Amino acid sequence: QVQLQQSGAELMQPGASVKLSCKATGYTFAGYWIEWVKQRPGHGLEWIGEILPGIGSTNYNGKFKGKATFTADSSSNTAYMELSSLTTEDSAIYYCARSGAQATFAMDYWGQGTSVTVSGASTKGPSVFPLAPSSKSTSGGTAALGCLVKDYFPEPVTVSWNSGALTSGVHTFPAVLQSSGLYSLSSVVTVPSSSLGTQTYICNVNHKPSNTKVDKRVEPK
Amino acid sequence: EVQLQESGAELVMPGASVKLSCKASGYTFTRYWMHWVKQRPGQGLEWIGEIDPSDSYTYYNQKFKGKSTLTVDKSSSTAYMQLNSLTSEDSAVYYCARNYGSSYGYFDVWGTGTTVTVGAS
Amino acid sequence: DVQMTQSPSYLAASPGETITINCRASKSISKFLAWYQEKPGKTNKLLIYSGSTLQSGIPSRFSGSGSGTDFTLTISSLEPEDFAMYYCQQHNEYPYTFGAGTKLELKRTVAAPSVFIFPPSDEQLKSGTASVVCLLNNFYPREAKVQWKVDNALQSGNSQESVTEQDSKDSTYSLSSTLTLSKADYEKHKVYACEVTHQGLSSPVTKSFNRGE
Amino acid sequence: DIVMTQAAFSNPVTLGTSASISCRSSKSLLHSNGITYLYWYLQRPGQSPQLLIYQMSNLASGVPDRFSSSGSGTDFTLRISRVEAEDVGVYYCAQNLELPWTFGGGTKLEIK
Amino acid sequence: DIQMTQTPSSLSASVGDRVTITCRASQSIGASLNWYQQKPGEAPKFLIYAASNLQSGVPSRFSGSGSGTDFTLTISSLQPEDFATYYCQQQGTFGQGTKLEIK
Amino acid sequence: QVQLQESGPGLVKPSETLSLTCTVSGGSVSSNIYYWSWIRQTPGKGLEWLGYFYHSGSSNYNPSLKSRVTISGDMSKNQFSLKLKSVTAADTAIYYCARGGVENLMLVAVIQEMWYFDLWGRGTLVTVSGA
Amino acid sequence: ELVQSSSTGKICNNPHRILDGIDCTLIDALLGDPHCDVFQNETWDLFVERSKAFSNCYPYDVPDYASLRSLVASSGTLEFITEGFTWTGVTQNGGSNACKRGPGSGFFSRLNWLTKSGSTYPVLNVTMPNNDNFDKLYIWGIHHPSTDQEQTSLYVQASGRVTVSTRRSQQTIIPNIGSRPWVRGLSSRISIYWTIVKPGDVLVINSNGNLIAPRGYFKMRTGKSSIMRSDAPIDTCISECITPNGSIPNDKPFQNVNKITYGACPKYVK
Ligand SMILES: *[C@@H]1O[C@H](CO)[C@@H](O)[C@H](O)[C@H]1NC(C)=O
Ligand SMILES: *[C@@H]1O[C@H](CO)[C@@H](O)[C@H](O)[C@H]1NC(C)=O
Repeated sequence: QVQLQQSGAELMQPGASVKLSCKATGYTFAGYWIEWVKQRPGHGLEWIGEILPGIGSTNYNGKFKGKATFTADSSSNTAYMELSSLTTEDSAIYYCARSGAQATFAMDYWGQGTSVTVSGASTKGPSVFPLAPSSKSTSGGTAALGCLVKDYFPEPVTVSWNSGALTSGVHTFPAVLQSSGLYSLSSVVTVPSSSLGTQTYICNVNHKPSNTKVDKRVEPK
Repeated sequence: EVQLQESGAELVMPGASVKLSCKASGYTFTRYWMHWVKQRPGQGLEWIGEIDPSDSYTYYNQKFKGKSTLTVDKSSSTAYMQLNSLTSEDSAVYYCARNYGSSYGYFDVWGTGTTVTVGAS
Repeated sequence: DVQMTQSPSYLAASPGETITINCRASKSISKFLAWYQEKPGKTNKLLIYSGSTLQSGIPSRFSGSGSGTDFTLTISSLEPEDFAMYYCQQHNEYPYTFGAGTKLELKRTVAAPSVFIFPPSDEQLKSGTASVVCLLNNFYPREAKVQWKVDNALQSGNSQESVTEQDSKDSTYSLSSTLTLSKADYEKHKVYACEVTHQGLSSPVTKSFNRGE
Repeated sequence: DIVMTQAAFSNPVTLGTSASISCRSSKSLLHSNGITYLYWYLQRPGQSPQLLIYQMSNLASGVPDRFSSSGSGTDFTLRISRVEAEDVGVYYCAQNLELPWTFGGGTKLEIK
Repeated sequence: DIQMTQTPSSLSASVGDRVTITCRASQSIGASLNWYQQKPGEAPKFLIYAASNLQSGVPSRFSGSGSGTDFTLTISSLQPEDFATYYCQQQGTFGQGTKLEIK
Repeated sequence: QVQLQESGPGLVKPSETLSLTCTVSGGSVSSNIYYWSWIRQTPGKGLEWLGYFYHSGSSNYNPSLKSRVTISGDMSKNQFSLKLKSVTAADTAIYYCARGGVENLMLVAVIQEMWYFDLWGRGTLVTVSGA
Repeated sequence: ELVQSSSTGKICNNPHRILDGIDCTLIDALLGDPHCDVFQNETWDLFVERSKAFSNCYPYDVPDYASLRSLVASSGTLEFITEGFTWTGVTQNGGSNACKRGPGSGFFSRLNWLTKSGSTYPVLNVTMPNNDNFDKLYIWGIHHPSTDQEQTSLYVQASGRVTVSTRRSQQTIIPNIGSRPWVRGLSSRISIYWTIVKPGDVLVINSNGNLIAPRGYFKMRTGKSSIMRSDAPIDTCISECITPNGSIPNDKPFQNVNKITYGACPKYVK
């Protein structure tokens, strides 16, 4: 029964500083190294450093010598990581992992992962646009239609069709950062071509950070 | 009042040894360290080492260690320097100088420099 | 610093099969290499450490082998729970370096993509920005590639793509490519098309539309 | 060793006015105690040396107030307010911050 | 040979107050002083080592200081749980105890 | 963690020998940095240190007791015992068995030998009476 | 009377070269405690060690403390020369949060805390011959982890060992793993040992764990300086003698201010 509990997600402006925390339970905290690992898409894992909480012995990856700083609060059984001078490159998921001799120092217990996003964009609600089916052809086979959620920040938005009545055959693609600094996303569903006329589909979009709720009617052409 | 009379001019053959002395009068001999300084014309002034007459503790300049040994006779209040294996480079004027502080003290009063010339003539 | 090369980056298998993940170190790491299993919704799992010693509680079907600069993780009789991301991490030198990782996905029969193209809506146009999107639905394998064609000219750099993970119901993928053009730029061209190249297609599929329709 | 330099083959000092002798050291002579362990020794012609200044701005028992020394870092100066016929001689700058003692080449005063 | 008096014998204070307990050694004992807290009906607890070093689990409001012959145990904000007898200890000699009582 | 638990007769007649045994749980009496000690608490005199015992066999007792105390270990059972010869009425008090150690840290210019008693037992009242 | 019995209460700055260890003990300055980094390449006739001097780095003790203190004090110098030790297969420059060098963790500047490199800690077998013409003083130590888990985490081996040997003698130290009382939040300790390497002799450091390696040697000299414990402040006076109570005139045949004196002053009489 060993688990490394990590703080929640973060949103920081560039040049800011954030202090990630990793609370350990189920073992004598002071005896094991606490590892810190950085994961961002397209780069795989990347080791930052480790701290031995009992002694405070720290040892950093040269790539992160000045950026990161480990401290440990032995009374709370918590290990801290302070990221300083954050840049857009630091947007990643940070894992704290236990490391000890019993596993030959392979980090055997991991935290859930703290997601930190570094972005200067201002919070704003999504703009929803319809992807009307029958672009050039009238109908044929199964028809596809969707709603383009564009230029929102921060993540995540949630999309549903007909308030959950149409969960079958609907794909919600991951949001992608645009050069402007705002996320964009698409949701598309496949329906029988006959269903286009007798039924009109509603794209439900909810962006809790902006407290924005939008329902959009999509019709062919 | 405080004076340090030394031996007169010494002539000694190369490779021989000489025993320079420095009679210290006018003060409690055992209460002050003694320094020895070597002077050669043109070449400048060179420090040999210091001796504490209280217990004959000595500290030498490295380039003079072995080349010379410092000792004292507390009864007669006389400090002695013995030079050994003399060579032409040892022709110089040797000053015994009283020390005011401890090991790291400074030359307070200098004796009447005794000159030594090396050669058989 | 020890660069770790892990291959194959993408591996397709089906339950009951046996697979091997090769990890190579730029310099000798003796025997200190560990294998981790990352899957969504739970913490990374340590499978093997020191090359071959499998962690307590790990099923015996996971096996590690190799020493020096060549290592291998062998999974025999894949269970449906074994499909996940696997990382090799050397712990001999000090800056721990993980491999790129290999995604282990369930195999299936090839499926052709259903290609759809959506012209930018009038509401989108009124904002001054146009976003034409071409959609590929329920295809396999992941290697599908598309390229945008507007009129005769080819377009690149001004398009974004996103791909959803395998749909557990049928193990297929879906891909969406969106081409962003300002209203002025959108108006300077007549016909827009998305070319779809995929191993499951006999010949590339073209879907196109004319502005205003 | 700390090397002391006393480049002063002929320091023209017309009798009566002030005169200066400069000594330089390859290492700072300032001890952690705040004292600077420079010393100035005067060797009058045909006489044994005698102490003029020990450390800095500290005079010997019989030294007149004419002599005064000061400096900072690794360069030091001996300033004579007035020069008499009796002040002709060689002024060796010595240091013992780090034993062994090292003496400068000695600067000889020349009168105009 | 070494003997050492702890004063005051008992002092009254109220929650949130700052209280100082002084233990004086008859000879210079360096920093060789430890402080023990004993709530009634319990064995003494090891609070401060070497006259200033708080032990594991000791609230930060406690603080020890002093060197030589005079040592002080200071509680920045006396809380309800800190009512207890406090003993200074130097090797084999324990102080007479400060029966800190709630006002 | 390590827990200490002393046991023995709570009543002793005067002029007899008082016996107490402290059994250590979660630790080994055979450690070479900790000594095992007995401290006595009576309301009229505060805490009094009786003596301590090392695994290597070294021991130390305060002179206040004229060699009446004796502390010995039973390492096959994780126990150390107190034998206080020729007990008297003045020996009635709570007896704590405590772990400790001796250190010579360089915390201050004047080096001093530090003793500590970091673990204590519950304490057991021992009465010395003719009843 | 013929007995001097009153001191001015001050220690004359002259003629003896007094070095004032304001908040630093001689050993603190020797090891390079973070708040004692001002003592480098120092010299003294009398090192005055204030009763208020305190340590602020990793908690440690010095077996045979008196001998090391007396030796260094009699040397009259703290000239430290770095050496190029080749510690292959271990992580160097280890530190602790109990020794704040800057804002973060630190350690003694004159000691090198070796730690396991990756998942291994080889048997270090370095050696530095003394080809010079003066005695070399090496200050090293053996770390005492607070637990078996800490021992293995820092040092892969379950039980370390440090064997520093020369032609003359050798010391073999086995760390005592165990939890001590917290000192600056640390239940672990460091033991400091020293080794004199005569000219023409060779230092051999063999260790498989817990070594607090040296970074170099102190250039020892056969001095006659001394060290004195005294709270008397230092003033710009002149007195040929010093006592822990301060300077005393040394003209009287006898004195009774203190039995401990430095310099040329009269014999002590009760
Ligand atoms: C260690 O070094 C010494 C001296 O350099 C050498 O004699 C010895 O063979 C080396 N190896 C071991 C295991 O002692
Ligand atoms: C000098 O100090 C010592 C120790 O502090 C003390 O025993 C002695 O009486 C003092 N002497 C005088 C004259 O104050």
